[PDB]
Amino acid sequence: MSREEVESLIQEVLEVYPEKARKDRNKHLAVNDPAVTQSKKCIISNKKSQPGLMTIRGCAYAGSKGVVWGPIKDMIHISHGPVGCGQYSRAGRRNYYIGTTGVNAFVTMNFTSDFQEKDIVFGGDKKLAKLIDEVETLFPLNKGISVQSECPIGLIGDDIESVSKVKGAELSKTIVPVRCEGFRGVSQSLGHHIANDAVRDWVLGKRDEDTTFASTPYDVAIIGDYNIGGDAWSSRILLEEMGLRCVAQWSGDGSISEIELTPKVKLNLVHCYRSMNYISRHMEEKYGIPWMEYNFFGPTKTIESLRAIAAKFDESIQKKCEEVIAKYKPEWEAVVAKYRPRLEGKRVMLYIGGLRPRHVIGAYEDLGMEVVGTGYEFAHNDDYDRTMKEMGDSTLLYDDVTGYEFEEFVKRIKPDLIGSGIKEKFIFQKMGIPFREMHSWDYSGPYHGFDGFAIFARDMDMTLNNPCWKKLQAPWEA
Amino acid sequence: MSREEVESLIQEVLEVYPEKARKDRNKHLAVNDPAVTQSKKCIISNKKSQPGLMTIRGCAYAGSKGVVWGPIKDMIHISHGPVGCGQYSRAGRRNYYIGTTGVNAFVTMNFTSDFQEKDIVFGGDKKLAKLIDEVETLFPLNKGISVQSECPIGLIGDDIESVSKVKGAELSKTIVPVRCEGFRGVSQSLGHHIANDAVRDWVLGKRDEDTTFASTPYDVAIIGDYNIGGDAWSSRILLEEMGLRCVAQWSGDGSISEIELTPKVKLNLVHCYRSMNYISRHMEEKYGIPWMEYNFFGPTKTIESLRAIAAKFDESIQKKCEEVIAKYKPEWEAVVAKYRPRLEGKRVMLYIGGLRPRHVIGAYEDLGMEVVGTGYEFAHNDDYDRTMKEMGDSTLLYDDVTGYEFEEFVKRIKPDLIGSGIKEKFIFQKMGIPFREMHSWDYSGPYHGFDGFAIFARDMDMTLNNPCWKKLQAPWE
Amino acid sequence: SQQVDKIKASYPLFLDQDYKDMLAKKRDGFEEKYPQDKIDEVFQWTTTKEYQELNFQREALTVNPAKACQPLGAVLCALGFEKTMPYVHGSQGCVAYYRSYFNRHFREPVSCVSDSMTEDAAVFGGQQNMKDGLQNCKATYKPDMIAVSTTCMAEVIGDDLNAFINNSKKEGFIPDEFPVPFAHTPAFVGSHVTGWDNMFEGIARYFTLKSMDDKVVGSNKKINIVPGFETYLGNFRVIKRMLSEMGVGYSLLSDPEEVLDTPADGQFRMYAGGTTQEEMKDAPNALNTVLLQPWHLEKTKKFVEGTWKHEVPKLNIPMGLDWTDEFLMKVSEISGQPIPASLTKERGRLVDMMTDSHTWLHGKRFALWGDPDFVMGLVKFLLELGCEPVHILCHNGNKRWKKAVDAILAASPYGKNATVYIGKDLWHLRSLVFTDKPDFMIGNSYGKFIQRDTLHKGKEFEVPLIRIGFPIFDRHHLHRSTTLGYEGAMQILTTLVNSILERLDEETRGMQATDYNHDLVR
Amino acid sequence: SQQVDKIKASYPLFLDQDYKDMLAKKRDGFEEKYPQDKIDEVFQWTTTKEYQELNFQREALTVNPAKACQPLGAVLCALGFEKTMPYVHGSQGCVAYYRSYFNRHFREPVSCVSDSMTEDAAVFGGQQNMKDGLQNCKATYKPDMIAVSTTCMAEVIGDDLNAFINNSKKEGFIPDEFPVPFAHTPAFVGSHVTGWDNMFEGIARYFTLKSMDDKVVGSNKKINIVPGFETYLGNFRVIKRMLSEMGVGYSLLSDPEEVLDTPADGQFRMYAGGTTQEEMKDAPNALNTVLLQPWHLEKTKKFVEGTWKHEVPKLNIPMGLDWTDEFLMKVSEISGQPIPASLTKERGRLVDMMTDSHTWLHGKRFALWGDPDFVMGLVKFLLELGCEPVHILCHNGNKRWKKAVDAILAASPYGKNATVYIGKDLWHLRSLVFTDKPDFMIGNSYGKFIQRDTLHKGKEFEVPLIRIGFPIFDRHHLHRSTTLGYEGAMQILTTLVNSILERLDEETRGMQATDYNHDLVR
Ligand code: ICS
Ligand code: ICS
Ligand SMILES: [Fe+3]
Ligand SMILES: [Fe+3]
Repeated sequence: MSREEVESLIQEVLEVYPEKARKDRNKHLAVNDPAVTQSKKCIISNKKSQPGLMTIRGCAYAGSKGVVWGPIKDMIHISHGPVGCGQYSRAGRRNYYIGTTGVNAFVTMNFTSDFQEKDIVFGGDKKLAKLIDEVETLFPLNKGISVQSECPIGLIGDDIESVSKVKGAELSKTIVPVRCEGFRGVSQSLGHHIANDAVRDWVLGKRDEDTTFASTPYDVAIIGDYNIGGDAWSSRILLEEMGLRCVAQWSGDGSISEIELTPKVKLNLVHCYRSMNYISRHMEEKYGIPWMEYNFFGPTKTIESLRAIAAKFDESIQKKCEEVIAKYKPEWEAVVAKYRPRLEGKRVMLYIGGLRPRHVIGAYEDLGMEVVGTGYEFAHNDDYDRTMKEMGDSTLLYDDVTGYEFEEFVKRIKPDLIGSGIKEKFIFQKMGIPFREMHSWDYSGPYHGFDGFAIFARDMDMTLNNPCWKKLQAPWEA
Repeated sequence: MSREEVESLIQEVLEVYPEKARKDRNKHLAVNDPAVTQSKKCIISNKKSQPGLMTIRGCAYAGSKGVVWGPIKDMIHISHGPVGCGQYSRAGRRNYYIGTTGVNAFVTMNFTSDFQEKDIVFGGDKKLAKLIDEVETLFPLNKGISVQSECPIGLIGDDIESVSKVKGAELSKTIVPVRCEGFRGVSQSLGHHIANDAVRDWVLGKRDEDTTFASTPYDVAIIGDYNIGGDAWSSRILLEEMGLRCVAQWSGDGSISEIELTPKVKLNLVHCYRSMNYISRHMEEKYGIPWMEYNFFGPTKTIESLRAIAAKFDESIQKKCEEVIAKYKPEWEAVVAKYRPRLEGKRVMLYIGGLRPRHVIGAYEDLGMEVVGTGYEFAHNDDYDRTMKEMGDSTLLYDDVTGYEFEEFVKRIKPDLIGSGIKEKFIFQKMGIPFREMHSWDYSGPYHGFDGFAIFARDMDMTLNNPCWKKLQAPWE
Repeated sequence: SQQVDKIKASYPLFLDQDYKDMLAKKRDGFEEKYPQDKIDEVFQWTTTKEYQELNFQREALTVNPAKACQPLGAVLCALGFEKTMPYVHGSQGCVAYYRSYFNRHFREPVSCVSDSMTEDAAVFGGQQNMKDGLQNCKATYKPDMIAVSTTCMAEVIGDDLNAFINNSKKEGFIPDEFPVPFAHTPAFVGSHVTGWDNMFEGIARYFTLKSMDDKVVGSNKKINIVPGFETYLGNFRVIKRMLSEMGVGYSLLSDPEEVLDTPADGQFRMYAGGTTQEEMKDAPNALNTVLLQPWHLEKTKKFVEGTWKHEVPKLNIPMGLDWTDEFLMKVSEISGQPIPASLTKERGRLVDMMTDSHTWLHGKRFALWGDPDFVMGLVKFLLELGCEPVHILCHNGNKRWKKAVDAILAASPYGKNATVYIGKDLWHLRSLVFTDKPDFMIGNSYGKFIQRDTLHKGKEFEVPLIRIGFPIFDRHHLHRSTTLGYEGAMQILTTLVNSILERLDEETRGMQATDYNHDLVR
Repeated sequence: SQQVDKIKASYPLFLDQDYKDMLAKKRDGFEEKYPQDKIDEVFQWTTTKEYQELNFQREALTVNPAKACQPLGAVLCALGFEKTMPYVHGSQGCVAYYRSYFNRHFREPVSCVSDSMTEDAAVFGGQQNMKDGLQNCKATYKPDMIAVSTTCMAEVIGDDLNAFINNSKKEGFIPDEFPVPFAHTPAFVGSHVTGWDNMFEGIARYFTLKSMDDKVVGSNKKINIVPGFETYLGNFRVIKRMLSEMGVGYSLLSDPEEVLDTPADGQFRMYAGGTTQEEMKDAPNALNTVLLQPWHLEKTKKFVEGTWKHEVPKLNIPMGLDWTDEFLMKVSEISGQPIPASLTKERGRLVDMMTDSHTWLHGKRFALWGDPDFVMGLVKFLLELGCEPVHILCHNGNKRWKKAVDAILAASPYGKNATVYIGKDLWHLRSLVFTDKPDFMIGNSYGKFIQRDTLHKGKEFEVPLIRIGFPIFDRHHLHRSTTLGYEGAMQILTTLVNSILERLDEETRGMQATDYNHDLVR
């Protein structure tokens, strides 16, 4: 629990590694210190994973197709390459949407070019052109196509940009080539960046010359909310109760037209900084639109965000802000009265992707819980900068944790709850440690906003206090 | 099998019995002879079962509550006695009806007085009166109550007639006491009779002097169709296509008001003679209503019955009769064209209750099948008279067959199909003999009429020619 | 009309227009039916708390009971003994019903005879029926044993079974050494499970009462297992499997699993397997006797303790995690055998499934009914799963049992909203699921009519039935399932969680309306 | 808004009026959505035969495939060996997906490593990744064996696994005696089942190719069993149980049942059970080798016959009655053991169930998909039940396989209306179940979207899904089921008949409309 204990634990765990891996991993493990503010002085991140150590990371295709582009509901997204990637990622992420699937929405479908060896030998560019025509025949109400490149596309020298330009002009359709081959970068993170640049270069500027949109001083866009279990809807409802007009959601429940309308808004509200700071910076440079980070996890952060957002407008919005806060106050106070006593003092370890490892700490603290360890699969140093302010002193920080490290840290720290992903869940349940999936919300949620806090609290309580955890040891064993 | 072969089988099977049972059972087994028409000269029936031989028969309560009264849909029927009888018979018989169950119809519910030992000691008559009031408060849209007596009621000296008269007057409600205790009679059959007499004494005469109902010359009643899987509906549609007006159905999908209107009809159409000839005889004596037997199993019998029924009216009905026959001719001809080749020559043994063991023979023959044995649980000799004209020469006849006898007959005769009840079904399937339930229709049907013939043929084909029968023997033995 | 290429059965045949019009005319013409608005009004009233209070004031009327009469259980018990014919002294209508009831649940032959007492026996008794019945039965169906119970007619008239059987032997109707155990099984006392207890105790007494003097407790090194009224084949098989895995010597007393599951191989086997007469004769020499369903084996317990001198352990039915744990630990203590690694691993696999599924089970509200031991075991396991058993109905329960269940409920937070009902039927339960709606019912096939009623009020008020219990008539082969032990807990957990997920999939299947939550992964 | 005592998740939270109004405003304001009448017109068009004709003209576009890529099968094969770590040479994203895919089906940990090749390795190869990866893996996770396959990156650039592994040993990154079998598993060839075959053949070669000269066929008196790509735990267990019941000595080569079902007892077990290296080294001394799924074990067969000199029997997958019979009889001939009475009785119980249920199964029409062996076994069993498999889809099937299935269909009257499809996906199948509607689909969780589509046309057009196959993500613990042998046939039969009866209950639940056929007894 003490700093010195945690640092020795780090060295003990690293003793199993070969020399090269030991030296590398030592740079990705650290203990928080309130006297050090810059992560550029205590932890390394966004480097390649060491071979053979069972990283939890994915690839750039996951970050582009699975995360950024896939949720866009009225476009068709082509997993261009062999059959695997699109199949493993079919409907795995709960980026919720409203639509008629197969007719005007396509999110949970898997479109693919199903590369065979002939496509490896001759290239897949002619197949792609034929594929686009077939999509247009069978799915006439699609409003655009994206081509998500899997590993072989770049390795065999295909030119999907040329196909996209030619067929796009021929069909008068938006066709977005995305070079998100899984071997690029070190993780999902570069997929975000690649995908953001594809939005910029092929979609975002379509309406630069249009003056048709009827704007208001209260137009905003939600940037970097993928509506996991409806998260973006339970965020959107608050913003519009506060008097704002949410023109676009990037990209949960998102349409291509919303994307094209975003350059017309007055303020970009960035929830997931990691995945969307790139395009937000672009829109501030090209269109002069300011952007700001916010946090809708738990009442404390939601109230703080509402007031910071409202401060960017006029008195009428700031007044409505306090109306919204007062409206929901009895509701989240009833949640705290019920569940905080059932959770207070319990210690949590988190391991997630690029945002939630820090963003959910406030919600846990609103239930009296303590986050004693956290870490990211693919965060950068600016993320860890923001993390040091949120985490408590002497808490454990881990970047791109290995399966071995995570298991060994948990054994010693003995957290009451772990929040991580599907590949971690069943390991720790077998150890008798309550587990909550903090990507998929364990098929629950939403967790954003006031309505999501109630579900979050219910969910932590039902798992932490469940009768099953008292039964791991057979009574004759002892 | 030859006649002499069948007679030797009977003697072979009877050798296992003790002397007393052997002499008795010999009287209930016979081989049909075209020179012998009167059953009283070749087989006995409607006598007590021999103890311990595993008869298939039920009791008088089954014949009254389960068969005659239970289907009446807007009445509440009280299984008066301990909890068992009403539970085992709850929704076991598929006497179909249209209604809102628990509100205005009650057929598949089980109402009971659930006798405890106190009720045995002090009697159940005060409990019955209290029960009736509770029925009235909780089921206000019921249009009458019946009290179906289980075994203990008569043995302890209860007087349900008195409770029924007193409570009936107090509440201005029809309350029918039925003395169908299971120890009465020898089978379900006496339950039919008791129930017929309860209808006559407590319901049928309510509208004797009433003249409100506007009659027509084409008013008929379907007597003795309990609408198993909808059988009565597929019969009614034909009678009404022929221009008749079916005022009542006794008692499948039957209402108490329909029963009360039956004395107003011009002709009683009796399907099940066994269970309803009593009340049919009564209505002809008291109201002058003629009755006639008919048979809607298979196209040959249905056509014959429609024409015989129409002959009782005028030319306009006889003309509509031929219209109905011509309408359905292509339909049942397509059924035989499809299924007769798949079934022709196959031999069938039947064992059912009091009507179907003879009534379905025509439908089997319409598919080219042969009924080589048949018998009844509880038929009387007039039923067997009708059976010998329907059955072929040298066929086997068995009354109140024992489990042992039926199994042994089947082993020697080796029928291709057996049609019997739930207590027989799983025995013969294990022997590798296709089996069709001929009470419940194996949860299929209807089988009556032209529409039912299509389902009947489909069902016999699916079971007789099913791939499962080729697999009983492991290839290594 | 029928199209030969697509023949219609009753459903959907009678939805054709001509059948619809015919039925409308029949209704309007002759049924004198209440107007539909009046039916809707009365129906709505039957779903209210006001109706519920009237419903629960019933004293004389029973509607839709959830129990049967004693001889049904006596027949099932007797079927568990080798080459034994159940024999019910009294009226034959009863036996037709017993056989039919079990035929439909097991989809198997069920052998049972009657001696066909009629009106006349009510005057002079059933002695002659017994003499001829026993001789006829023994000669025709060649059983090694005839186990005699009674119908309510024979109870009311007072036939002395012991005397009648002794006279049948004396007068030469059956050999003196042929075993004819008996029990009085009055339908107006208790229920079908009482009949099992009475029959079993009668059989135990027949084979042991007069030979105790050479018996020594523990001399055969076995444990007797008395299963009680049991209608899942897997429950007989899992107990034998677990004890064999432990290397524990055991005798299962009343074991019908073979005769209720004979192969279809071209011959009918009237008898198969079963407890032998020797196992009954030798049962007093066991180390102890375990009763798997003690809340309806009271009479058996008194005999086993009073006569065999076994110290029957205080064990609940081995259902769920805790009570299976306790059963194995007591078997280990009695037998001196350790719990093997295979059963320890099975336990941990059940716990693993509980952790895997706990988020969909948590807080789920249930109405349930059945026999006492089954019900309380289901209650216990639901509480272990984090479910709330809100309506607990046992028609044939008693005050002492209700107190035990109330103590189990009080020991857990998940029992806070639960009520236990004894002497109430399924018409009482219908009101409860309307006025205090649960998420699901757990019960037998009679529950399908409650689900139908709830749906008529509205899709949002429908309470789906999960079929666990007896009788199950409208699905096939669920009698092969298991509810005891870790195996049974695994099966029940799987059925519950997947019933929940099937219902959620139904509710989210609406395109562009609710299918935002039609998740591929759950 | 939320009421704390009845908290709503997304469903039904977002049906509240204020969310509904918000979502309508989002749509109308900014989504530029096609009008609903246009959506309905296009949807109706997608259900027509004209759409089907265009759909089946596809050559380049695949929509909703029903297959995965080779390394998935290589990983599953590798997991079946004792203390073996699957190792996929190539990019790490692949391994994240493989692990997650199996995590969701088995609800168990799935251990697999990558050596994380990136842009740099794409130009100069992954040799350094292999050297460090193997060393890191062995030191950190301490496997007894590392089984190496490839992602599509490593195949395209042409990394020589054999050379890279030999150099890792030569340069001291792992001990030379440490076993590192390998197989090339290109995602653009075949499917996940091909990866299983390739991996298994790689492991078999590693342990036997260079030591054949001391081998004598039949000298260890056992039969080898190769299960192939198998995702039902019960299928491993039933094969072992049947062979043990026969007293047949056997070696199950690739046995993941333990590592995919570890207990939750307070410790995580990365490895458990599995085929030992000794058993692989000794396999050539077996009497013969039986392939449980020969249509994706082609390469394994060539090695077992060409190198081990076993005369692999020509046996179909042991699914259903005939093919289980044939399996046991062939095992009996090879081993000299008779088929014991217990298996004969189990066979007869399956036949009994078939006779009990045949009237509800007869003529039922099914659409189904899966891997080739599974599909053809399901087809065979359906024909034995008297069902009609009208739409038979195997995305990863081939022409030789389709001819075999067509011959199976031709041998039965119940195959008259059946068509077999190879290389078609579930968007093809969607059209078929609209234009030639079956009664049910049998398939994996991806079929739930087709059931959703059919319901949108109308309740009378809905085709319910019966979940049998891989992956199953939206129900819990069905991976514990069995589909092989008599036990598997019994499970499938029960699922089918009760799916039929649940749907009939749904269609007849309407009070005073269709509940005339809502029978208590079925
Ligand atoms: S996009 Fe990112 S891994 Fe910001 S790739 Fe990942 S739906 Fe995570 S911590 Mo899955 S940077 Fe979103 C994420 Fe966070 S898929 Fe979701 S939960 S807030
Ligand atoms: S009433 Fe009779 S036993 Fe005539 S008691 Fe029985 S619904 Fe049978 S042969 Mo079950 S005299 Fe009806 C009968 Fe026939 S119950 Fe049904 S099928 S035509
Ligand atoms: Fe059976
Ligand atoms: Fe698990």
